[PDB]
Amino acid sequence: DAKNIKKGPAPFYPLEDGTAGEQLHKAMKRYALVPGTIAFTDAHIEVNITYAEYFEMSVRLAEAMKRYGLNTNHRIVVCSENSLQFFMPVLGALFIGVAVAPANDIYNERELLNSMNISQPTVVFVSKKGLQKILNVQKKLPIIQKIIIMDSKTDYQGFQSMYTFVTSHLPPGFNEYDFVPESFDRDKTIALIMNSSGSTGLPKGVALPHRTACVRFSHARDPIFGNQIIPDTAILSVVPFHHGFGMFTTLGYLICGFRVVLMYRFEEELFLRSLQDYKIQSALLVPTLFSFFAKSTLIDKYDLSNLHEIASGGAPLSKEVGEAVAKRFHLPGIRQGYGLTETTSAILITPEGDDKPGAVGKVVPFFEAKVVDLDTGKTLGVNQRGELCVRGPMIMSGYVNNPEATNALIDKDGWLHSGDIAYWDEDEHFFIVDRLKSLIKYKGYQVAPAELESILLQHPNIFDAGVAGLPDDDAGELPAAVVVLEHGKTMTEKEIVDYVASQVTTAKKLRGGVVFVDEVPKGLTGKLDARKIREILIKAK
Repeated sequence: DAKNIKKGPAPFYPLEDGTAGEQLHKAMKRYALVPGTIAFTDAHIEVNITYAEYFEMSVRLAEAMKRYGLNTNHRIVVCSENSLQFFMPVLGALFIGVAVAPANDIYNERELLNSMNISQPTVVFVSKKGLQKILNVQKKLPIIQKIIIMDSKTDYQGFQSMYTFVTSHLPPGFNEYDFVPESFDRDKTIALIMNSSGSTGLPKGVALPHRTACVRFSHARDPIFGNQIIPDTAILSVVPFHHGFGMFTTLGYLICGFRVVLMYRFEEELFLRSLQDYKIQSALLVPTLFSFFAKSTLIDKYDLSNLHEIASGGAPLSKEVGEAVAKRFHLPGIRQGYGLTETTSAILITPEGDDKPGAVGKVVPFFEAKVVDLDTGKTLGVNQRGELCVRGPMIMSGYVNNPEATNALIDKDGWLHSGDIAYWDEDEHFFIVDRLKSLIKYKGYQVAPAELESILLQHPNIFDAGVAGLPDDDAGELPAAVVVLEHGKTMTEKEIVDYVASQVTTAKKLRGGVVFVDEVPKGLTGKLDARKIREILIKAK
């Protein structure tokens, strides 16, 4: 008891049998048979593509890859900005159990190399604007046998398109509607290899088995935790396909037969006009697009009467920004949640209606969550703050070729340890403790760490900084920082302290001093890791 474990309710829609490829194949085939059902719409070029087109090409890419030689022992990379084509090789691979590692058109060569060094792909699908970078990475990773151009019909600079590639390898009388996807073990066959960003150091490869997608397809249909399947539902999605939010909303939308309208370059008017003209029900935004829309004054120009929901997925939002965005859009609130790459998608989610101010949401079906004491690891009770831990069928199988990082994160009982601080209240709402609102407190007077961090990031020789409060006794807290120097530059602690003092009131002085590090510790979300910053400076002095 262990009435202190917060458990998700029963799913509205049971977990269905099959691989992710099989459930996607089955749903999309039914939508393919209704002419004119729109799967994806490109807001920039205004072209629609139907489920019939989308199913037939994905089916053909699956068989073409199968005949080329790929099976559950291979991985592909899809390297492209959001596009009408992005999900064709993705769906094709899932149909035959080939693992997919997404990457973006505009990631630098260094980022692509490390990502694809982890995923080690036999075949790369790339858009025209990513070709040169994939070529340059290929000469450094010779497991890359074949490059296929996504946004072309003819061959392109000697390389095959998806359309000519399919034609080289399909059997003579191939029938898209007789194809059957590979059956295989959903628990161990890897569906996605997602990149991590995440904590400190190099991005890791998060391996996600087909099961996580299949569980997510239950969430997508849920009237409480996902989207109610009404006909002519359209989503305006402005989030990258190659992070969890965009990858797994989209796969779920395809299961549901929805129209997915895409924007890959954000523009204010195009966004608002697309909400209006496409009669969008739900919009997906990256967190800093929420702050953008808190400032927009054009929203009242548009007829947004069909708009029911703006969502941020796994990213928590401050109460201030969310309320402001809800108010600008005349919504009762916004849909928030908390998830990690390592959880596939959001595992805490705002329940429909059941929103509470400042809450991030509630535990999703199939999941349980707890908070634990940061010293004993013992499960805490109501309204007590500890580390958030979660357990469920959407947790990754692990990091690709790094069981050390895996076992350090997931315990012997399957609890993932988030590194983030949370509590739950009496109604089972969760709250994520935001580092930015934890004020440092010096003889009465409080300072936001991000204020000082901003002062420090201003200096030409300071590359990165993390500010937290050093416990003192005399004092309460002394503001103190870990500082990452810019390559080449030399600074002393007294130099940095003198610089801050010359920019802040005397209460906000950096009396705790400075500890030079190589990197500011970050959590799995990418936000600064205050607890570890504090540890570093305690150990130092």
